[PDB]
Amino acid sequence: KNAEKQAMEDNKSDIGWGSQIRSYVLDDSRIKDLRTGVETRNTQAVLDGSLDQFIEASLK
RNA sequence: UGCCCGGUGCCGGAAGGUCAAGGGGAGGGGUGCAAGCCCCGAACCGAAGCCCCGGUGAACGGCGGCCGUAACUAUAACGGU
Ligand SMILES: [Mg+2]
Ligand SMILES: [Mg+2]
Ligand SMILES: [Mg+2]
Ligand SMILES: [Mg+2]
Ligand SMILES: [Mg+2]
Ligand SMILES: [Mg+2]
Ligand SMILES: [Mg+2]
Ligand SMILES: [Mg+2]
Ligand SMILES: [Mg+2]
Ligand SMILES: [Mg+2]
Ligand SMILES: [Mg+2]
Ligand SMILES: [Mg+2]
Ligand SMILES: [Mg+2]
Ligand SMILES: [Mg+2]
Ligand SMILES: [Mg+2]
Ligand SMILES: [Mg+2]
Ligand SMILES: [Mg+2]
Ligand SMILES: [Mg+2]
Ligand SMILES: [Mg+2]
Ligand SMILES: [Mg+2]
Ligand SMILES: [Mg+2]
Repeated sequence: KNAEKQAMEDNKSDIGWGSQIRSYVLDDSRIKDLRTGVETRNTQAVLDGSLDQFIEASLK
């Protein structure tokens, strides 16, 4: 079980520079999902929970 | 060649507590007609030892447990008890 866990951990990104999926450039009000990829402009509405947008389009 | 002198040992301590014989003799008893004779007997004085106060490990010896915590993981330098 631990062996399968370490397989996950070492295959689990790094939370680092250039390892990412979103911009919250709140200095020009975008939140971009670089993967499908959409561009909502109503930023502090995403933090409210409008994730449906990205999710529904990211399930392709 | 570390840390622990609380227990044991040894060392030191004219205080204090306890402490035997002995000293003392408040008081009581037996007997005698009596002087007397004889027997218990409190306070208090009275050593070492022990208690008590310290020291001492190349003296006898003894040198822990639980819980949480770091780059998604393991561990825990760190903390709590
Ligand atoms: Mg607001
Ligand atoms: Mg000792
Ligand atoms: Mg000792
Ligand atoms: Mg000590
Ligand atoms: Mg012994
Ligand atoms: Mg002595
Ligand atoms: Mg004195
Ligand atoms: Mg004395
Ligand atoms: Mg006497
Ligand atoms: Mg006497
Ligand atoms: Mg006498
Ligand atoms: Mg008398
Ligand atoms: Mg009589
Ligand atoms: Mg008489
Ligand atoms: Mg003495
Ligand atoms: Mg030693
Ligand atoms: Mg020595
Ligand atoms: Mg011992
Ligand atoms: Mg020894
Ligand atoms: Mg952790
Ligand atoms: Mg973690």
